[PDB]
Amino acid sequence: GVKTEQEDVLAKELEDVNKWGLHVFRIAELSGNRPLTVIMHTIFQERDLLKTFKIPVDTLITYLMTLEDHYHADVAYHNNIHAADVVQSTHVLLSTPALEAVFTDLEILAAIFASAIHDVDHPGVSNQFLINTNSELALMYNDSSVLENHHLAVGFKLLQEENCDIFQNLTKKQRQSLRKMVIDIVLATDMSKHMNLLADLKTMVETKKVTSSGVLLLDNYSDRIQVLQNMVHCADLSNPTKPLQLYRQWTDRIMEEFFRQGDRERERGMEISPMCDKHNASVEKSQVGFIDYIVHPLWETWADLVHPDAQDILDTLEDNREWYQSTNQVSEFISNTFLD
Ligand SMILES: COc1ccc(Cc2ccc(NC(N)=O)cc2)c(F)c1-c1cccc([N+](=O)[O-])c1
Ligand SMILES: [Mg+2]
Ligand SMILES: [Zn+2]
Repeated sequence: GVKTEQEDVLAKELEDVNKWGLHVFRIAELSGNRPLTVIMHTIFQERDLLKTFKIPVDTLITYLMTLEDHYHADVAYHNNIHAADVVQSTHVLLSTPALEAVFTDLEILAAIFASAIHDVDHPGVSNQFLINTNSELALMYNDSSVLENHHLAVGFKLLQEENCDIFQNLTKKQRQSLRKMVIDIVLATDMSKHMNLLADLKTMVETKKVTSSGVLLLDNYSDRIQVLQNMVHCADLSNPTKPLQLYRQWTDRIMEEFFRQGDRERERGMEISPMCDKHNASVEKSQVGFIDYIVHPLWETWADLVHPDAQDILDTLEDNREWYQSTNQVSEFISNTFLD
């Protein structure tokens, strides 16, 4: 029962698991490309989720590895590292002072689990791409939140593989509640629901009410689920709020994925999607537009909801924005992607 040097170096990096700016990419390298499994495992022990839900450890490790295995190793952005990142970011948002003792363990389990399965089996192309190209996934889900429905379905389906049912001991009451919450969360990661998600969050802020000493007050399922929906969505759009070296790597990875889709559209003789033309693109103008028009409005509203816990995160966002600034198709990307 004595760790290797590599297991120890990994163990020391995982001491940053509660910190914004976790070196997530190095955890990927140190675990043998198992960032989702070790981060999920660490977070479950930390939060004591194995004892509360009577999840066998062997079953939990088998599920996490199976789930991770269905993330595509050949996709540059929407892979197990992005999965691990969203999970860990959500875990840090969950721990914020203003939300101390607000959420139940089941709710916590839903948010974390949902973050884990939220992009599983992503082919690295968009919903609209899948729809126009007439893919099976599009036909399967009647052109509605195609990828997002597929992520949920695969995530839940993998519970049935050998020794993978990590919810085998929950009651039906818990399982139905977990399921509905997990579905509501993952479906709300459809980017085209962003303005509707932002509108609700704004309303929640304008009318916000607080309990004894600082803590937020959520009185009904709707308000409770809307915060969790926005929490994971914030985690999904968190790259620009991280330290720059991390942010820069995600930008590289997303653009490679985007150009690869553009390459496939051009091959086919299709109209190339906004920001997917490698010969005609400004990464730098895009990201400034990304922050000004989508990322900053979201995270400012989140910062207002949980004031003042997110100021450092929001400072980092503003700093990174100024860095990129000092370096039409952007408009079209934002309209097509974040509007319904
Ligand atoms: C660091 O850069 C990003 C990080 C995450 C997302 C969220 C996202 C992910 C996948 C899709 N997938 C689709 N549509 O297929 C859509 C949105 C982004 F969008 C960008 C990004 C990239 C280029 C231009 C713009 N911009 O102009 O705002 C934003
Ligand atoms: Mg998604
Ligand atoms: Zn995602």
